[PDB]
Amino acid sequence: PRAKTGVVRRRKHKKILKLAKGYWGLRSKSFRKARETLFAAGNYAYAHRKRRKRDFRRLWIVRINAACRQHGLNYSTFIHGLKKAGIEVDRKNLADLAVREPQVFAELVERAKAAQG
Amino acid sequence: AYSGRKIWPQKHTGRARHGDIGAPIFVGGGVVFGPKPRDYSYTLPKKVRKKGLAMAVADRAREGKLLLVEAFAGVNGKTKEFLAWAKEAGLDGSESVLLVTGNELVRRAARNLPWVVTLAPEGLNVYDIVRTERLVMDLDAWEVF
Amino acid sequence: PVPKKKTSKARRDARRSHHALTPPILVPCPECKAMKPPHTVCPECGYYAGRKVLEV
Amino acid sequence: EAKAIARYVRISPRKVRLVVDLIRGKSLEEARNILRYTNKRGAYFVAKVLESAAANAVNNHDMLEDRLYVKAAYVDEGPALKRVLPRARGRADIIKKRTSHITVILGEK
Amino acid sequence: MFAIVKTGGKQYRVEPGLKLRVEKLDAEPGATVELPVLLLGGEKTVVGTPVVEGASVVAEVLGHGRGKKILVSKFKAKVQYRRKKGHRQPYTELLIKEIRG
Amino acid sequence: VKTYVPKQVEPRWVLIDAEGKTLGRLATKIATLLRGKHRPDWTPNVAMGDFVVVVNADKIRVTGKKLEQKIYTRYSGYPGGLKKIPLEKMLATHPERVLEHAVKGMLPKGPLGRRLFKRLKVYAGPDHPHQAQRPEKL
RNA sequence: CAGGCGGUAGGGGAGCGUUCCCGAUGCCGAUGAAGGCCGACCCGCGAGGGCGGCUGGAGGUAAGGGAAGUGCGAAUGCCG
RNA sequence: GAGUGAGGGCGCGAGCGAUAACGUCCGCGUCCGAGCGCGGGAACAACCGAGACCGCCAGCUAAGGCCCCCAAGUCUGGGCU
RNA sequence: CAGUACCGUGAGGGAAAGGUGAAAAGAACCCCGGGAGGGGAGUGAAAUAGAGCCUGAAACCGUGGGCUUACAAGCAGUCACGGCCCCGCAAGGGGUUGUGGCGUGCCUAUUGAAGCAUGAGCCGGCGACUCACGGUCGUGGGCGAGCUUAAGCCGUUGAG
Repeated sequence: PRAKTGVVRRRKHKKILKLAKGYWGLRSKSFRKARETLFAAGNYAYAHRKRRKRDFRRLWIVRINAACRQHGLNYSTFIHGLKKAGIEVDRKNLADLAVREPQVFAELVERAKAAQG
Repeated sequence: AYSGRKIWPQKHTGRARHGDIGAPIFVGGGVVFGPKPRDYSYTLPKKVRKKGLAMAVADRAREGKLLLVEAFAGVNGKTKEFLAWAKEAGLDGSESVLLVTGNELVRRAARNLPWVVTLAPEGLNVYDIVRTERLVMDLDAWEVF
Repeated sequence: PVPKKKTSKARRDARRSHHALTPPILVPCPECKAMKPPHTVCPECGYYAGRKVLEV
Repeated sequence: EAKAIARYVRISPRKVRLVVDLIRGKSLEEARNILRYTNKRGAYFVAKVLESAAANAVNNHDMLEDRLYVKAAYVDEGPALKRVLPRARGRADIIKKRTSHITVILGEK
Repeated sequence: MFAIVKTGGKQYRVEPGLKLRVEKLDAEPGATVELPVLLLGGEKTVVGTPVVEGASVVAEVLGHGRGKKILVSKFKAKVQYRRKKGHRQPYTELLIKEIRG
Repeated sequence: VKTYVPKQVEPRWVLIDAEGKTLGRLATKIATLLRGKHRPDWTPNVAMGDFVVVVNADKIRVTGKKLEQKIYTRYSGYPGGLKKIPLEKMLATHPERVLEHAVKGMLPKGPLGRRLFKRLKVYAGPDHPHQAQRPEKL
C-alpha cells in the first residue's frame, strides 16, 4: 500500500481564495496571507457584529435628545417620564416617529412629564 | 544507498542545516517504514472454523439450502449437461450458490463456474457464499466428522 | 548595502507612467510623397536642393 | 478581420508595451508611418509585422487600406535562454534572456 | 395607518399586511390567525393615546401563511492558532403575513 | 429596517455674537450645533447642519483671565524653533483668527469635521456679506 | 427541567475529509470517469457534502465496511 | 494517563537591599501566564468591576459615567477653589 | 544513447531528460518574406489537434473591459446607512466604496508579546514515530479449570 500528497491542500486553501476576492495586497492572492485575514476580516466581520449593532443603537440615542430638546424635555429623567407613567417601551429605534410624522412624539412629552404632578 | 557519506560545511552552509547525505527530504531519499514485506502472520483455529457457518447456513436454509450430498448430471465432464441438472433441479443464474465435490470428475468438468461453486478439495469459502445462497455437500464426513 | 523583501507591482506602473512613449515627428514634402522629417533625404519625394537619390 | 501576430522574440517585452500604447487607438496610417520612422529598436520589427497582418487580412480576408483603424495589441512576454555571469571569486552572477510576445489588430474602419 | 407591539425581545410596527422575518415560533404553517398584545397605535388620522400599556383588552390580527426557512451564518475562533473554527452557522427565520389589530 | 435617510438635507443658516459671548466655553456645543443637531434626518455619516456666523466678534466676551494666561502653541519647530504668543497678542492678531483657535483646540476631524467647518463666518461686523439667510438665535 | 460552555500542554467523544479490498463475469460511464473554470440552490456547525452548468478527454468503482508511505502554509528545508 | 520545578505583576506578614528596583528568597493571597477575548483605565495581561455559541435597528443594573473630539442635567443646592 | 553533461587530481563523484494520433496521414500550394518566424487551404472525428504538439492548473503577463483615484495617516480588513455599472416583475440578488465608525497581523519563546529578538523569495509541488519481533492495562468473543501446539508431511490456482 502506497500514499502521497496531490491536490488536498490547495483546495483547503482555495476556499480562502474565493472569500478573499476584493482585498488589496497579498490578502487577495495568498493562502497564508488571506488565511491571516480570515482572522482580521473574519473576527472583525463577526466581531464587528457587536460593533454593527452598537452602531445603529446609540445612533438612535441622540437624534432623539436632538429635537426632544425642541419640545423642551431631555433624556435621562425623560425616560423617567415613561416609568412614572404606567409602562415603558419604544425601542428607541421605533422612536423614529420623529423621522416621519413626529408630532406623534409631541403628545409623548405631554405624556411622560405629566406623571410628576 | 551508501550515500556520499557526510558532505557540506556547517555554521554557514547553504544557509539550510545538514550533515547526513541521507536527505530524506526529496522524492528519492530516506523516509520511514510504511509497509514491510512483513504482511504480519496472524490467525486462529478450527474451534471456530466450524461454529461460524453453522448458524449462518441454518438461516441460509430459510433461504433454500439442500444438497444431494452427491448428485449426477451426465458426462460429469461436459459443462452444459451438468447445468442440465441445474434446471432439472431448479436453479438458474440469479440468487447464487456453491458446493463440495471431492472428485476431479466434476472438477475437470465444472470448469468456469460463474454465479456458482465448483469446488472439490477442501478449503472453505463461506464469504463468496454470502454473495450467493443455496448449496450441496459431499457426505457429512467430507465436511469433517 | 542590502535590502530584504519583494518588489511591488503597484509602484510598478507608478514610477513608469512617464515612459508613455513620446513619439517622434515629421512633415510634408515637394515632388512625390517623401514626407521627410525636419532635415533629411528620401527617394520617395527626392527633393530639389543638393542632390541625393531620385525625384519625379 | 484585420489581424496578425507578435510572438517568438529574443528580447524585452516591457520595452515594447508603450511602443504600442504609443500607437494604439490610431489608424493604419498613423502607426505604420510615425513609428516606422522612429529610432530605438522596436521599429525594424513591428514593421514586417503590419505588412503581413493586413496583407492577407486584405487577401483571404478582404479589407481596405486607409480605413483600417488601429485596434491595439497584447503587451506580453515569452521564453528565455540560459547563461551565467562569472565574477569575483567565482560567485553566483546568473541569468538568461526574456524574449517577447503580444497580438496584432486593426479593423474594417 | 401604523401600529405597534413586539415579538420576544424584538419590538415591531407595521401598516397593512406585510411580513418578512423574526425567527420561528410554534403553530404549524400559516393556517392560523395568531395575534398578541400592544401599546400605542399611531398619532395620526386615527388616535393620539398610548398610556400605561394599552394592550389592556386589545390585541392585533397577525395573519400567518408560514414559510419558515433555514438561513446561514459562518463562524471561527481566530487569535493565535486558536482559530478553531470547523463550524459555520445558519439561524431561524419565519415567513408569514400580518393584517392589523 | 427604519433607516432615517430622507435623501439629503441642505443645512440651515443663522447669525449671532457680541461683546458678551464667552469665547471657547461656547465653542464646544457650537460645532455640535452645525453638523446637524436639530437635523433629525441626521445620519451622522452625511454632512448636514446649518450655516452660521459671528460679527462684531473682535474681542467678544473676553472670557476670563485667559489673557496672558494662555499660550496658543501647536506650531512645531524644525531646526529647533516653533511659535508662542499669549492672549494680549492673538486677541489682537485677527480677532476673528483668534476665536478660530480657542475652539480649534478640541474641534472634530476627518472628511466630515472638515466640511461642517467650511461655513464658519466670524469677525466683527456686524453684517455678514455673501449671505443668503441667517435666523440668528440669541 | 434545571444545569455546563473561554479556556496552552494533557486527557476523552466521535464523527469528516484523504490512496488499495471484495463487492467488480453487480452497478454510472462518452445525454462523459476523470482535471477543471463557475455556481451567489440544497445538504452539511464543521470535516466538508454536495448539487447542477460551460471548457474537459478515457474509464470507474455501490451500501458497506477491510487496509492506512496523507490529512502538511512554512524548519533562512528539497526541488522545480 | 499525561504537565510538571526558567514563573511574575500586585497586596499583605516578613527576613535582603542605602522602607533602593517594573528586583532577591519565601510564605501566603492573587489574578495574568493560561482569561494579550471584556470594560475602566487616555493609548499599555497581571489595579476595580466582569469571567465568553444564535439573531437583536432587545431591554434592567454592578466597574464605571452625563462641555468637546462620542452617550445621558455646564442639575440642585449649600457652602468652601 | 548516464553511470553521460558535468564537476576531479587521484580517488571522487554524480544530472536533467516518458507520453501527437485510431492512422504523420507530419503541411499542398499561393500574397508577408532574411533563412527565421505569417495567413489562407487541405488532411484532418479532433489544429484551444502539428512537432519543449497529450490534457494542462499555479508564481510570474497585459490586450483589452468594467468598479476606484491626486488633503492626504494606513496589517487595511471588518462591520454600517449611502451612493455608484450585470442579473430578478417584483422580493431583491450583485460587484465597489464614500465616510463614518472599527482594526497591533502570521509561523517558532516564555513572569512577559503585535513588536526592528528568528524564519518567512515567491507559487506549486516532497516532507517526518509504522513495524518487526519482543514486554504489557482495555475491548465484541469463544472455550471457559480448564483454557492454547511450533518446525515439518499430504495437500493449497487457490485453501487446506
